[PDB]
Amino acid sequence: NINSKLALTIKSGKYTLGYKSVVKSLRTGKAKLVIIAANTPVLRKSELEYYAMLSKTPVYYFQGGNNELGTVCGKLFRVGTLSILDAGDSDILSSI
Amino acid sequence: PKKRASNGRNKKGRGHVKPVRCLNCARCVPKDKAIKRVTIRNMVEAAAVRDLSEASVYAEYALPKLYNKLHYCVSCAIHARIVRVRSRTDRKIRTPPQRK
Amino acid sequence: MRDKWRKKRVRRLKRKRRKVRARSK
Amino acid sequence: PLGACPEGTIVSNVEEKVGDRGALGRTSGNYVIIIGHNPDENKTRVKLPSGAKKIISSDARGVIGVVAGGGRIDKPLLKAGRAFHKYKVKRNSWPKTRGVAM
Amino acid sequence: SQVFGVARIFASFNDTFVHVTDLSGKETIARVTGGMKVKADRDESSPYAAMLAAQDVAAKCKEVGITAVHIKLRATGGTKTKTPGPGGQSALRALARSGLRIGRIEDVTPVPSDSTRRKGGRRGRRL
Amino acid sequence: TKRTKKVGITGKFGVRYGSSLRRQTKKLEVQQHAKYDCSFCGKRTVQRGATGIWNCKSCKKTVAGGAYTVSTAAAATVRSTIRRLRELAEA
Amino acid sequence: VLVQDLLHPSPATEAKQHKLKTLVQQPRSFFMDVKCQGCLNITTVFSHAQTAVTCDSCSTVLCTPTGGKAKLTEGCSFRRK
Amino acid sequence: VVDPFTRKDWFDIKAPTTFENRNVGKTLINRSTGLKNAADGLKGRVFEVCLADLQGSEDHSYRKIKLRVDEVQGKNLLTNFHGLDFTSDKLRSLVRKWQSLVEANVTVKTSDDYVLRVFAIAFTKRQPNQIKKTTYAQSSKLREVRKKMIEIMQREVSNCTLAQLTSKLIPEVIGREIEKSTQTIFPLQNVHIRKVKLLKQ
RNA sequence: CUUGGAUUUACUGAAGACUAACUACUGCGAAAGCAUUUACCAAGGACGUUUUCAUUAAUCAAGAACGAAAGUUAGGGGAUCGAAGAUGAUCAGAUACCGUCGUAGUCUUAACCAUAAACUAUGCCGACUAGGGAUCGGUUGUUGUUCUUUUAUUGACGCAAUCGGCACCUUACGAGAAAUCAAAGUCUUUGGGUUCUGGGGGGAGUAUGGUCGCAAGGCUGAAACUUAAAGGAAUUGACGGAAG
Ligand SMILES: O[C@H](c1cc(C(F)(F)F)nc2c(C(F)(F)F)cccc12)[C@@H]1CCCCN1
Ligand SMILES: [Mg+2]
Ligand SMILES: [Mg+2]
Ligand SMILES: [Mg+2]
Ligand SMILES: [Mg+2]
Ligand SMILES: [Mg+2]
Ligand SMILES: [Mg+2]
Ligand SMILES: [Mg+2]
Ligand SMILES: [Mg+2]
Ligand SMILES: [Mg+2]
Ligand SMILES: [Mg+2]
Ligand SMILES: [Mg+2]
Ligand SMILES: [Mg+2]
Ligand SMILES: [Mg+2]
Ligand SMILES: [Mg+2]
Ligand SMILES: [Mg+2]
Ligand SMILES: [Mg+2]
Ligand SMILES: [Mg+2]
Ligand SMILES: [Mg+2]
Ligand SMILES: [Mg+2]
Ligand SMILES: [Mg+2]
Ligand SMILES: [Mg+2]
Ligand SMILES: [Zn+2]
Ligand SMILES: [Zn+2]
Repeated sequence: NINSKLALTIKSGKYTLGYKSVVKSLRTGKAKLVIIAANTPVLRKSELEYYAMLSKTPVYYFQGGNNELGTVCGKLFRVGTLSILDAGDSDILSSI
Repeated sequence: PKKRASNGRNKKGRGHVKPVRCLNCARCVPKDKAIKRVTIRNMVEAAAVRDLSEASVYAEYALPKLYNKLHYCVSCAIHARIVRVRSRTDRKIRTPPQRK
Repeated sequence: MRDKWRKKRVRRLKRKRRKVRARSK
Repeated sequence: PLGACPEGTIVSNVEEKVGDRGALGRTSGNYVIIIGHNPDENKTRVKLPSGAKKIISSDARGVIGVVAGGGRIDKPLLKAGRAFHKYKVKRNSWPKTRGVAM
Repeated sequence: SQVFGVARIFASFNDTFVHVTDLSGKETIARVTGGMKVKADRDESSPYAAMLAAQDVAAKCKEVGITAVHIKLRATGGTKTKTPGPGGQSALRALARSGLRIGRIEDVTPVPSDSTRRKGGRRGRRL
Repeated sequence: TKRTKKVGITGKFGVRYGSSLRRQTKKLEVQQHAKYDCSFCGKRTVQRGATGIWNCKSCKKTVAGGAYTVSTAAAATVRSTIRRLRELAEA
Repeated sequence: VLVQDLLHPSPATEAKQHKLKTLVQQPRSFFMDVKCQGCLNITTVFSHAQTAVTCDSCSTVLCTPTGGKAKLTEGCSFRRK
Repeated sequence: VVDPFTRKDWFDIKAPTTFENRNVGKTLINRSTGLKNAADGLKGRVFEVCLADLQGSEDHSYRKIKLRVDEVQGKNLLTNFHGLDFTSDKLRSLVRKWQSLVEANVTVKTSDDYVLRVFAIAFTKRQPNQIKKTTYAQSSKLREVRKKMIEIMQREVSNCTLAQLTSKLIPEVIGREIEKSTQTIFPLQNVHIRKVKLLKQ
């Protein structure tokens, strides 16, 4: 179900893919949600979640690796983390 | 020639049916072909239901039954006379025999 | 003879034929 | 410690005696299976790679898992040179002349 | 006021076990088999041998003090036959007729969910 | 083009050692020269070092594995048994 | 039966026939005008509707699709056209 | 030879207060000697006694309770609840043809951290005015009944201690509540909690 | 195998398989096949439709996918059964039936093999010809019935229709050598479309050649020669270590 919600958000809404974009969006306060893949290094995870704690942003832990997060986003590359900037037709922020 | 329109089994609209072992000889027989009898017998014969009821510490105690479902192959059943060879015209009758 | 055992016999005779020709290649 | 591992635990580098720092199941692909415990006598029964059952102190230690590098014997050496290089860093036991040929 | 044991009677088609334990079943009080009372294998499972064995079991149990038993009849079970042997009924009637008191009777034949292959082969045992 | 019909990597051995031994070498030597998925970074950069040693070129993680494959069946079973026991009834 | 009027079948047996097996096939569905309790606005809805149609006035679902005829929600009254 | 029964000492088994006839019966063990105590070999014993005996009433004749002894006070054995099961004959008399059988099981923890597996069983009931030969429920209905079963055992076990659950079991509260809760799904008969198992103590 | 405590009994644990009863003239799948729960992944028939496209279709040499069991190669597992083998009986002999063990195998992972009485011994598509009751899925109309909950928009059940299935019962207009068949009918009153196969029995699924396969083997496949029958269904009798 979350795959369908994520596909709808990627298709209609706004997002950034990648650690540097996610951290920039957390610094600027433009992030509504940060999704982190399961096989992300723990040091990077605990740093993303310290940024999210400071920014008051929810964190969703994807159960698959960055290969499955990449194919969920409809991408042909790997996505270690991503931030949802604007949930459009989806309700992921209201469901997570 | 063809002896039975059902081929002696009960497989129609089906490819394969998992087998069962004959109770008497342990022969692998398809589940639909096996001769199956459901028996619910008293565990104590009526001769001994009296002395066992008097020896019972419970007044008005019902003796439990023994429930069993027996599976026979065609050879097991014919040998034990569970089923018998019937005439050509009498083979078609599918009502249960009227004995019980 | 039984057809199945006759078939096994013929298989054994083909085996012998094959080995005999293989002897001289 | 062996007593801290439930029955059926696959364990490796197990101590025969408390403190010898590992004796059993040390070669590639090998391990020791913990069969059961006898808490009254403080003993544990294990099954060794040879198939033997042994009784060890429950205070003896072991490492959880299978020794790495397994499946090595599955490939043929294919060559005398391969056996030569195998024993060049083990010891002088190869090649072997048959005693009947002496 | 009575003291209950558990009379675990195992009646197969080759022998008959009359095994009297306590209520818990960890303590055996008397175990006389039908093969201990006759010298022919063909009649180790006879009703006569099972009844005599049960009567001797009752006599030995009484002098130890067990005054009542619950009955747990069983057949061989497993992949083999599920019907109790001919001697279990005679050993039960003999126990009832020997002055010992009988409580509940239950069948505890081991019945597998499905199974684990049965001996005899695909074509069964011929003869 | 396709260069060999069936020998594959064992074509370096020529006609020697016997066909059964060469196909036995081929089975395990394709496994020891294959590239495996890194369980840590997700890239296909894992190669064997010495026997039992599997290195990832990308993230420089070394993992202990099998002689010719990254994971043996016994190790896979222990990994799954431990993950069950924990992430389940025993929390 | 050798003699039978095939061109003028009895309308009782004609109505029991399957919809494709009549002399001229004709749908058995129809359109209804559904009045929700909240307001009064004619809204044409197909009887075997596959969509959860909502009226313009109040955002209330008029019918829910089923295997056959759509099931109207409570407080909604229908009249066959 | 020695007659090892001269060295047997009889002990009394005491049931929890949930039952009525707390005089379960008598057991025996080798008399406590210097080398071997009677206590260590007598504790840990499991007694299987029918609930009809534990309650006097014959309405419980088809359920039998396992009591596990874990403390000894002189000649009395203080037992605790160890499990529930149906008799084989009762289950075989309930499993007829021309009807649907539905089963469910769940691993559940009590209020006091007693790990149980509870097995529920039920059968479709043939209506009094029913004419067709068979009474079969669709597999979707069986899945919905199974889910309602699962969430009812989960609720009625996680909200109570083991003694209270036993007090719920004796009048068959859970089976009647499952039957009541599944009325709008399919008619059922002989709805029972047929087995409860202790895994870890 | 057993006074070295067997068998039996209770508790505990570990291994692999396997899913009893429910289970049926019942379901699904192209077939082989598929039966513990739940989750996830992608499929499917039927039904309903006053949605959409408009001949896109039917059968198919060549060429492909899948294909029970057994079998082959290598790991894993290897509880139970168990080819081979070993053993105790029976017998004139039994290296057979019966008993006790038992290796491959049985299970699984990567690949092979492509055969079965793989059967409904009945190719696939289409039209028509005769009555009946059951049953599974869907849909549409309706109860002196039980039930949600106390009632409805609960569900179950009951009565009718219908489409699709798995089948069944009676008759024989009709077919057939008959057994029998609602198709094996609409075939000398011979023509709806199309694929495959057979031409007396053996020799023979043999030889040879080709091709696939690691192998076992698979597919394709003669001739010389030989022979008056072989065979199908039914009738009367005779016989049976079959029943009455
Ligand atoms: O006692 C068994 C058991 C087996 C095995 C294994 F298969 F790996 F050898 N490992 C077990 C372990 C272990 F730690 F993974 F080794 C702990 C407890 C029980 C184990 C069962 C089966 C697995 C789930 C419950 N324990
Ligand atoms: Mg015949
Ligand atoms: Mg079908
Ligand atoms: Mg078949
Ligand atoms: Mg040297
Ligand atoms: Mg050598
Ligand atoms: Mg010399
Ligand atoms: Mg015979
Ligand atoms: Mg089952
Ligand atoms: Mg079904
Ligand atoms: Mg072709
Ligand atoms: Mg193997
Ligand atoms: Mg084996
Ligand atoms: Mg065996
Ligand atoms: Mg011999
Ligand atoms: Mg034998
Ligand atoms: Mg063929
Ligand atoms: Mg058939
Ligand atoms: Mg054919
Ligand atoms: Mg219907
Ligand atoms: Mg010819
Ligand atoms: Mg003939
Ligand atoms: Zn047979
Ligand atoms: Zn890596």
